[PDB]
Amino acid sequence: MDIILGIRVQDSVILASSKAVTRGISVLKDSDDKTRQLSPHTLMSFAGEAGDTVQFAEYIQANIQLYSIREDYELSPQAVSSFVRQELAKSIRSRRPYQVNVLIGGYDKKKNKPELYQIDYLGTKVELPYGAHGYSGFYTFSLLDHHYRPDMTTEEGLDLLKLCVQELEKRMPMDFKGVIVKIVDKDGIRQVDDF
Amino acid sequence: GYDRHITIFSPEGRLYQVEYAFKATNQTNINSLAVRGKDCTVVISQKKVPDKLLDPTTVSYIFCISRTIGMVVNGPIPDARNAALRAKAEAAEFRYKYGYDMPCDVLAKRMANLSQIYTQRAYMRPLGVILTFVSVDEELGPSIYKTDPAGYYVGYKATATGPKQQEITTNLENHFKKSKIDHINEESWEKVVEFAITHMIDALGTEFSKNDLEVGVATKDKFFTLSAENIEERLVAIAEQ
Amino acid sequence: GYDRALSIFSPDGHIFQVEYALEAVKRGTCAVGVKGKNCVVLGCERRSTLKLQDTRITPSKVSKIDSHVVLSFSGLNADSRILIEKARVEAQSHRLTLEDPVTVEYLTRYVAGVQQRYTQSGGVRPFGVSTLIAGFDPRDDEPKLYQTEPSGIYSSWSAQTIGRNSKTVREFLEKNYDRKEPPATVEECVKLTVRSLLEVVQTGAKNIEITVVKPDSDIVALSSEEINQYVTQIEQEKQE
Amino acid sequence: GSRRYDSRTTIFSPEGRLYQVEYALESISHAGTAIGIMASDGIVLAAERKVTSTLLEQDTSTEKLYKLNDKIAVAVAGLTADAEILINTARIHAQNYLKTYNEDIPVEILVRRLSDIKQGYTQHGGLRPFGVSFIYAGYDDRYGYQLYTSNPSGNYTGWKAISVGANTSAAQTLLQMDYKDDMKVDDAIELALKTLSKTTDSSALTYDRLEFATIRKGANDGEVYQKIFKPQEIKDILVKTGIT
Amino acid sequence: TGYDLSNSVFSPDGRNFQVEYAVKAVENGTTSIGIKCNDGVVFAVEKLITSKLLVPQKNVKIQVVDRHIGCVYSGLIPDGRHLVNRGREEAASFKKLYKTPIPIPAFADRLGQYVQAHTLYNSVRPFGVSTIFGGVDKNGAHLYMLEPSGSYWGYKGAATGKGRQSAKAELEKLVDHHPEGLSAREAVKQAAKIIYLAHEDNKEKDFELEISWCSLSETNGLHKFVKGDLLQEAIDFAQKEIN
Amino acid sequence: NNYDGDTVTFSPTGRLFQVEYALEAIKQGSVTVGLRSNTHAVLVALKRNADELSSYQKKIIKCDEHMGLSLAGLAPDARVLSNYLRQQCNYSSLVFNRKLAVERAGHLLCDKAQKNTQSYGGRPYGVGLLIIGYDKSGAHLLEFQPSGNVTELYGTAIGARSQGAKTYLERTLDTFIKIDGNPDELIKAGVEAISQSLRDESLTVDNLSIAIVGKDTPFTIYDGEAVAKYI
Amino acid sequence: DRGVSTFSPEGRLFQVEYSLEAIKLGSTAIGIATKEGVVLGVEKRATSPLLESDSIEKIVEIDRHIGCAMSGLTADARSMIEHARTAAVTHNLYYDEDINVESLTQSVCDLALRFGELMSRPFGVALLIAGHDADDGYQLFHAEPSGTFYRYNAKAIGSGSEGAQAELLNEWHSSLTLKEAELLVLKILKQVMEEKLDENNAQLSCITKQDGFKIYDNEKTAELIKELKEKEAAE
Amino acid sequence: MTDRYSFSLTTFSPSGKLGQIDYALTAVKQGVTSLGIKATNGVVIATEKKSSSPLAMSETLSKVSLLTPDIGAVYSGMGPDYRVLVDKSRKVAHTSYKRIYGEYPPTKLLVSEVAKIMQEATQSGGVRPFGVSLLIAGHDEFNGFSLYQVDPSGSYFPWKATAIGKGSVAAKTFLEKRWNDELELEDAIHIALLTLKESVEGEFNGDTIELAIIGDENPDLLGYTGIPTDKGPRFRKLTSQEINDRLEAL
Amino acid sequence: QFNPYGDNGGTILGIAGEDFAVLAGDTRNITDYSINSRYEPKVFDCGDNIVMSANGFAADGDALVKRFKNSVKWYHFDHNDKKLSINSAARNIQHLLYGKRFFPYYVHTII
Repeated sequence: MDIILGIRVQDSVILASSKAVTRGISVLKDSDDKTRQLSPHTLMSFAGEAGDTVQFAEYIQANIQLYSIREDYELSPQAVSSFVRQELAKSIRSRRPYQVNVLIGGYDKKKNKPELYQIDYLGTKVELPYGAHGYSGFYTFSLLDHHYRPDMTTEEGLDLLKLCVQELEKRMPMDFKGVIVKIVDKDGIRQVDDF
Repeated sequence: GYDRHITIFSPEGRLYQVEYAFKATNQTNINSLAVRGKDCTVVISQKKVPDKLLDPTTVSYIFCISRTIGMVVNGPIPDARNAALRAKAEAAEFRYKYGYDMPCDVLAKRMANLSQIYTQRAYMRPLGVILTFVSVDEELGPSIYKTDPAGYYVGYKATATGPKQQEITTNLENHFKKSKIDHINEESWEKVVEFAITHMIDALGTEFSKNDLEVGVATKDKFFTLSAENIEERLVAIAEQ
Repeated sequence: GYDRALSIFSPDGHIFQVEYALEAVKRGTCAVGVKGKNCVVLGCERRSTLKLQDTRITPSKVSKIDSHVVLSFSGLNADSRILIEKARVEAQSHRLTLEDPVTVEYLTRYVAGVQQRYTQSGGVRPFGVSTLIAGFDPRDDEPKLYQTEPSGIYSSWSAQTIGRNSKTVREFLEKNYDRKEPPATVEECVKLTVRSLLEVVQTGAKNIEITVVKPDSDIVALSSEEINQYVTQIEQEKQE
Repeated sequence: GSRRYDSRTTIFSPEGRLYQVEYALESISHAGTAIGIMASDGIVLAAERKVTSTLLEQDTSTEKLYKLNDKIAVAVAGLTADAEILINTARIHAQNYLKTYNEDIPVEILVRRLSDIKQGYTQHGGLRPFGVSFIYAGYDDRYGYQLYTSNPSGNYTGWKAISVGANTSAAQTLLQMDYKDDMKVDDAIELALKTLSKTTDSSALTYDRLEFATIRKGANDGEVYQKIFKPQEIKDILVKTGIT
Repeated sequence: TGYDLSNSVFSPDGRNFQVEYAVKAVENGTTSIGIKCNDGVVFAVEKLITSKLLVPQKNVKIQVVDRHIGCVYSGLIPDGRHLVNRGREEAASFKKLYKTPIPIPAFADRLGQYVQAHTLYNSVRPFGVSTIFGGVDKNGAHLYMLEPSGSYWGYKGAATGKGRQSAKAELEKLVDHHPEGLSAREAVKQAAKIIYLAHEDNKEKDFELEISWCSLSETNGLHKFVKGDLLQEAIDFAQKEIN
Repeated sequence: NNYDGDTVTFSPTGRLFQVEYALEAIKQGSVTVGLRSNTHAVLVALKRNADELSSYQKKIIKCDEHMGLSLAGLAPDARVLSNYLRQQCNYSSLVFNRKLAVERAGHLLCDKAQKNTQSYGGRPYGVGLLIIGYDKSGAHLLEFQPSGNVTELYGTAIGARSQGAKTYLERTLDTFIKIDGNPDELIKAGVEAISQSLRDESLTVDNLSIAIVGKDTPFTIYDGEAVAKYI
Repeated sequence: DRGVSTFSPEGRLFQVEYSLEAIKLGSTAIGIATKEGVVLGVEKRATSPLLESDSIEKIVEIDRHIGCAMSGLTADARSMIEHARTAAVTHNLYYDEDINVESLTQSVCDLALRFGELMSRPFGVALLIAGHDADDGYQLFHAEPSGTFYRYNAKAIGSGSEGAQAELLNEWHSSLTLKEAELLVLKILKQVMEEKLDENNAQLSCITKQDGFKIYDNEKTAELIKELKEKEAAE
Repeated sequence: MTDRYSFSLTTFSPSGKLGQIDYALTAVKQGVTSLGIKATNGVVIATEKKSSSPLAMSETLSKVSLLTPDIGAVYSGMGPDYRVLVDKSRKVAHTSYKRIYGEYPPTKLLVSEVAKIMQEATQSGGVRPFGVSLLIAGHDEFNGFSLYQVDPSGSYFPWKATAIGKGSVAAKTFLEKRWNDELELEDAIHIALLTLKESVEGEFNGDTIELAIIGDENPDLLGYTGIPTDKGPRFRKLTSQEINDRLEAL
Repeated sequence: QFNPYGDNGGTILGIAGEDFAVLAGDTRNITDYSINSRYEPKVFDCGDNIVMSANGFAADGDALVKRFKNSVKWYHFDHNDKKLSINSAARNIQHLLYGKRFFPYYVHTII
């Protein structure tokens, strides 16, 4: 699919993902949720080739849920991101690789810190205060480089995110039909239903 | 008592199937002998054709493994031919892979290793044969190397195999105690064959006709077997002195 | 590969390896399951031959297969881990392909199938394990309790027990459990489960484990003190 | 054919016991005693080498105590060669986990994996089981200091103090008598050596007949240190605790 | 004891009893023979007529391998067919790689090694047949006989089955009385006589005679069955000698 | 005794007991007869029921338009061997455009049965077969034993009490071989042959099974009221 | 020990004969075929009163036109049912039609002798397979672990089989109605069962051309049990 | 065919004994005596060349074998089993170490690999244990000189000095009295020859005794010059003459 | 480069009546501008009152007809000589064709 954004503020991680699904000529859907909850305090958004995106995301979801039941314990965001990176690094030298890029937003309950990981289809992982995939970063990073502070509130993060989406809606040729925004903090995962 | 049926240890640390394979070795009731000259290696073996319906030219326990290596076998002919075919395949493969003729001692080691495997792996039985390999090696000279069902092998100055091996062995021992050298000091292979036949006659106490013996000779770059008429010429020379 | 037929018929039509697997279950610590009107309780015996045990880290007798289904067992402990792992994997596979968690009956049918397979496959022995599988189907408030055994047969039970001295506690349950009126509350169900184990256990101290499963993935294990209060109240009514 | 010679290593007895597992446990009861004691500030591992010689090179010798990673160690009782097969597998499993999740493997997960491998040899394959019992001493940030044991059946359990090998019945009774929950490592060191000194089949307990190890947070600040004791260091702790 | 319950086990003698028991099945079978002549070989076999309902000349026993080798055997007939099937595969692969038809001594070892391989393991049973076979190659005529142990030698004449002792004695007379050799047509006549004489060990039921031959002059070095007038002539010669 | 535990073991007298025990299963089976002339070949089979509520077990199986067999012994083993014959007949037609010779079909059945008598783990087949067919050399009848032995005959019988039918055919040999161009009379001879093996029971309409193949006659099986004409 | 595929001196496979003994220990199952349909009935035989008897599943649907009842080691039947269901559905996929009852039965029986040293032993369960097709009408088959299957007008398997089969010998005729068959199965089950027959320890089912395979409600069977009691008291 | 023995031939008996391993140790006990002694600047391993026949050339049978340039091995028990273990040990030193790290394995790790092979013949399907005990002597940069014993079970132990086979019990007592931590290599060779004389019946000379050392680097045995860091093998087999010279100072 | 396909021309026509059906085809077989045969039958009686033609690449066409005729034979063996109905034959041919989905029979089939 198209635009996926992430920002890590003081006490939470915010992921924004576009709603459009386009089959070449027509926009088949304008309410698509490009995300999967891996564990109560870990969320993964995704974009790439059709079919492979959902197949990969649900495969990861199933594996993390399996780990959670086996050990009666939630893996740290760092541990989940490492597992995901290895799967993609394995995939890139396969017969037919997963063409999928992901952002992993999680709140570490042990360290009481939000964490945002950016991983591309090659298995390239980086931890960032804010990240994106595709052309999204080309439009938004200059705004984030200017306004971002590590001590921002969740509300200030949402406002900076609105400014990013407005710039995307102005200068991007494609109509991505707005974004679904989700917040990951100490209390878990919730969706902002008005954006 | 299934420790006697397959190749596993008995309470005394023995392998009975290996020991019984040594006993099958003497089933043919044939004795063989090998000696070294200056330039050659000679091997002789008794030949017994008990049935008149047999074609005597096909009855043989001496094998031409390669151009340079010969092999005499003590044991039943099926196991003998099994070992022969394998030795021929191993010798040919060696030359293809490493670019030079397989040495006699190296082939002996290889067949000995194969035999060792049969004493350790349960599904394979030992072959009831003793294999005496002979050649004139390009590095070591005249060579005799002998393998058995235990997977043991060693080089020899001279050797004997069969039901009456001890009589032949002692006879050979006594000769080398006199001469104090590791070989038969003779120029021609013909006289080394004559020495071999003479000392077998002395040790067994029996006379031989041309059809009672089988002879193999190894020289530099070839191993060959003698015909009945070649052996007859050898027997005539022995009788004339 | 090792292909030997270990589970075979005898002249009288018995498969002894399967029957001997049941004898391993008979040796295992007692396990009991009781379903109320709106809950299921799983009780387990802990043999007090082992003290100096670290109870924090020692493998617990009741295992979650998913957030809504649990599994307890009697028999070989090592064998039970293999069945638990397979069941957990199948539970996640079901969610992945059907987009709905397993029903209690489906999960039971799977575990029972694995057990049967190990009774007519070459080179393997049967599991020395019987299981009690309990929980609630997704979006359903009807309690579920099933039993499996080494042969692979399975069935549903209003109340059931397995393991050593299970003949005695089944005797108790058969005269104390009324089908027309099952234990209406959590309290009543836990009380009847602790009572049934007290027929067999010894000291009501760290020898009894109790796990309560309610609808909508509400599963909790009772502590020593909470169980100790049931143990206290039962005997004070008995002194009469 | 071949069926004639098959011992059938993975069958139940009429009583529902696994023959080979039971007999492997009988083997382990003749091995040198190994003890593990867990304290609030660390874990102790103590083990007796089997009737040694004066010509054995002790300072380069290892038969009882093995390192699995920087946080987990094991004490061995049984066939040493069998143990090294499993130990190498466990070392690989720990590294596989570290590569996958970028975190050190939790102690129980490593213990469960090795125990499952032991279980497999009792249910399928027609091979003999491993004649080994392990004591696992380890630390992770979830449960802290942990002691486990596993045996040829593949069953494992957690402990505050435990023994394997010879004279476990006598050893366990002595540990059950003197162990307390608020105990410290230095006290646990003394208990372990005193228990071995009383249960040993040898005439006296000396440095050359022992292997010793501690896992302490006695590592400078929030981290864990493994200490495999040297021969001279075992000699000193024997004098300190008043056994020699 | 117990050494005879499993194949490939050496007894304390150094014997393979299972192979010796396979020989008993061979000795129980009908008589078959082979005669080496001046430029070829002749094969003959006794076929017991168990009932009138057997169709005459239909249940053919002698088998051809390639186009120049004949095979006959006594003992378990299916085992013999299995050995000939393998022989046909061996002969085909030899000719595929080397072009020339397989020489008889080469073919002999291929059967020998295969039969010997069935004495190496307890997962297989030894062959319950002794096989007489041969033909003409570039070096002339060859006759072989192969036992359950894998043992084989070249022969001037060969015999196996229930009437082997009788047959052997008859073959030995021919070797002594003909040091110069026997013609192919003479060998067919003699083969008929020897089977008729060997039928005394199976005198209860009557039998059917079956003969084949490979000869350089008479069959161009190809294996052919003796039929019609030449077969009747041999039957007449045989019937005259027994009376 | 000590040598009947598996098929891979000879007895001290050179016998294979597992094969002999498999032969015994045929003797317990119901009687079936085979006979031929120069134009036609006929199978007659006495079918066996479990009880009065049950059906009568089918005995005859078609393999091709020109070939088929009747069974006696383990029925599932006949299904395996007849399936193999169907495949071999089929391979011959598809690859070589050639109807498989009856004699060659016998050779293939022999070799398939032999492999199960020389290897560990397996077991011999527990069924006997009578194969009839019409090919390029006329009518044929074969008898298959699970030892591997296959025999070409004018007539024969296998199963319980088969000796009575076999003696009758041995007497009638000169008569029934001459029944050319008359299918009904050849079947009559076969029905009269199988009657020499009956005791207590007689041939009824759901008891009798007949099959025929010939010069201008595809292999066809007759059951039910189609055999009332011959009762 | 001895091979799993070994023949006895009488020419029977030891393991097959021994599995037949396990089937004799199983709970009773009865089938009756009529021109109006085929009825299948089983004894549930719960081991304890706390066992919820409606979870005992010894009558099973294979397809809409084929049902099945089991007796013996019932756990062994699950893979046989799975195979039967797959074979029925697969044939419909390949041929756009219902599979013949005989053909389905033959496919199940092909699994039977696939054991050796494939599965390690024969199945320890017998099946009554009942159904309807256009060519041969209403049919009932008895599938054994030997690989053999017989067609029956009526058949009983399990512990009370020889007593039940003698009873079926007398009662069956070619003009039976479906209602008459239902009462007949109930009557004979009641005769051979240890415990007293009711709607909770016994189960009925049938297959008709119109409605297909149906397992009877406990309320429906209870009425047929009451109808049976009254007609037996009527003389 | 196919190997249908996929089950263990070594199993635990009711008493906890592994019979086949015990019986393998019995075979080792019947074997000819071999020994090893460690000095401060070297290690010596020695055995008797028990010739089966005087017509046999016993120089063609090597009981003491080079495994790597700095590691040697000797045995007691079944000769053929030893020969194949030497082949496997030489190969595993390359495949599992030298082809990975570009250097020869340290003594303790090569011993570990040989031990693993011997352990597997004790548990794998359709095989018996090896009927040999090995004594492996070697040197490496970080561990110095070392001596190890490997048994049929796969167990291995490091020694200052030891003996295996026929007269091992008496030989080990002899070594306990003579060994100290200040021995030079020549002293250890002298003690080795003294110890070995007690278990030998017949001839005792350079032709009937096989002896090798792990000592100083031998640049004369390297076969090439020009690389300063390559200084030659530490394993050296003593000649018949070299043994006889030390038998006069005996 | 080797081309596994060819074009043998030909035209076929199937018409369904009220109580009958015809399947017609020309008898000419060709490659490029040459005539291979003036009479090469292309419509076949497959048994059970079914006629079939697989037009296009004649090698694939002959292979498919041959395999369907074989399928009719085995349908009789496996299902007690039941007549293969036209609808059942059609579904069966779908599976024969889709079995080579990724290396297709280059033909247009009509029954």
